[PDB]
Amino acid sequence: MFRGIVQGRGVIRSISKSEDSQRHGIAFPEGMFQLVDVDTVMLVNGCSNTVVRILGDMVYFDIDQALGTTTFDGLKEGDQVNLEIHPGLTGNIKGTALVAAIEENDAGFSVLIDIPKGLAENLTVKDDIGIDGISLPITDMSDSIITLNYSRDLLASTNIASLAKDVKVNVEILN
Ligand SMILES: Cc1cc2nc3c(=O)[nH]c(=O)nc-3n(C[C@H](O)[C@H](O)[C@H](O)CO)c2cc1C
Repeated sequence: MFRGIVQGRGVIRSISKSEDSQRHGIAFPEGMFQLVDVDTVMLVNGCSNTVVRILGDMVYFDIDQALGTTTFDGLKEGDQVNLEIHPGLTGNIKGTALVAAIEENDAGFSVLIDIPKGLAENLTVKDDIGIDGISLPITDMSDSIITLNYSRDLLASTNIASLAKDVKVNVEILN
């Protein structure tokens, strides 16, 4: 099982799209490409993907089975991704959700996400949830909008700098 603790972030460098899937070539951060190889199953934005090819710090994943309930087909070259290598999150993304709002501040970012009933209707505060590979506790909830707090230090190792109103994220429902 995964911790939902992002070890570092990669940058999508290449994306070859074909009729069935898309081959994403992700440039990994120093130290992470040495910990994986072909057949390695890891978490990219919290989604279980299998390394299909690797050369230096360029890691490739064929993204297909996940294309329909994930955010991958909407990412482009240059985008940052959260990365986690195995040793809680299973890596099976339930679906996609949008950032309803986001309030930055000294401490960190209070991000509001509108969770559709299609993903889960039985959410309670204090529960954990995975957003793009980051496991966080639901600090607050009102109907379908949940509130999660992001520590500012995350900007150094995660993709969170891309969160804005209406930005789509991978959601994994826990427990
Ligand atoms: C071991 C394992 C490997 C997987 N590899 C891929 C993959 O290479 N490409 C993909 O699109 N989906 C893959 N999936 C499915 C995806 O990670 C995710 O769980 C769901 O597709 C989200 O709807 C994999 C799932 C597991 C359990």
